[PDB]
Amino acid sequence: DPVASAQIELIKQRINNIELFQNNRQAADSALRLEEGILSNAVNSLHRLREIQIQAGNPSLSEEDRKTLAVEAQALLNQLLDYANTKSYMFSGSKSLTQPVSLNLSGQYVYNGDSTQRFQAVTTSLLVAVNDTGDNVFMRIPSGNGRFAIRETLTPNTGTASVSSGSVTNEAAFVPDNYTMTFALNSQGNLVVMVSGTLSGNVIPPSGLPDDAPLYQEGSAIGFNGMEMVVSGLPKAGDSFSISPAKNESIFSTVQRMINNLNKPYTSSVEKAATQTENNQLLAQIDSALGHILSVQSDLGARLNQLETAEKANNDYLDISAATL
Repeated sequence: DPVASAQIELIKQRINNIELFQNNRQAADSALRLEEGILSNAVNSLHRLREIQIQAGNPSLSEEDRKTLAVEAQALLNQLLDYANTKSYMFSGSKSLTQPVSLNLSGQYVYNGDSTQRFQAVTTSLLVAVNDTGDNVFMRIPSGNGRFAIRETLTPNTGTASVSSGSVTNEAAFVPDNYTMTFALNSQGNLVVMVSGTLSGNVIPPSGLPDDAPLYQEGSAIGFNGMEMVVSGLPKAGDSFSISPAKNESIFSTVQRMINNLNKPYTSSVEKAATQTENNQLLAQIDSALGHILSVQSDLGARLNQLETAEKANNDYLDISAATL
């Protein structure tokens, strides 16, 4: 059977393609599996940091005991740096010999790599990303709740007010701006809430005028332009907060903020409320980090699943080739 011969040869040639891509398959497999192990170490570090942030938000924790948690925080920051600078550097893209994350003289951590992914050919027609890049994994994560950030203004607050991380509850109505939220005394002497924005002008109330503004209610939801957030405690006329859109920000920066927030004073009721708005932000930012690394793990696991699915196709072709021959 010149057909039988033809088959024999096609099996010869497909079998050789399988052998010729082994080094690569093994190569792609080790690299990915090794990355997973590092990413999972980062998740372990992040979880430990989350537990610190939850602990740090408890009002009945000493100032001294709170400060000492800052030391562990640093240990975990270092862990993350280590993982990010794992070695040829894993998370630096095409700049193999360049240390991806380093600390500049301003005090901010910066990324020295580039954003190029390497793709390994594991079959004639299949290409699989073999690495991730430091900018994507550790550096570009959204601040605040993921959509907007809340920080205390330059004029420091004198009350015990603090804000939750909030959320965008109505996307249709969402409007990005740099909002300022201020509390003021009414004409009748009561505490009222006001909100305005650079681009949007006066939001709550449109009037701008205190007498038109809604009374402050502790633990109540204040909402405007698609957003919604809860102020707690007793603010003082004059106190204010900035609500801004979310910056990209590295896991590292988040932990630095943690270290700084842990070192703030924490015995007086006013002092504690100062830390709280920020406590709520950092919890979000850790969860954003946690979620974010998970998505990189998920995509890494997808890339594995491309490669295992190819190996199955192989093992099935041998089983069928056997059957013929």
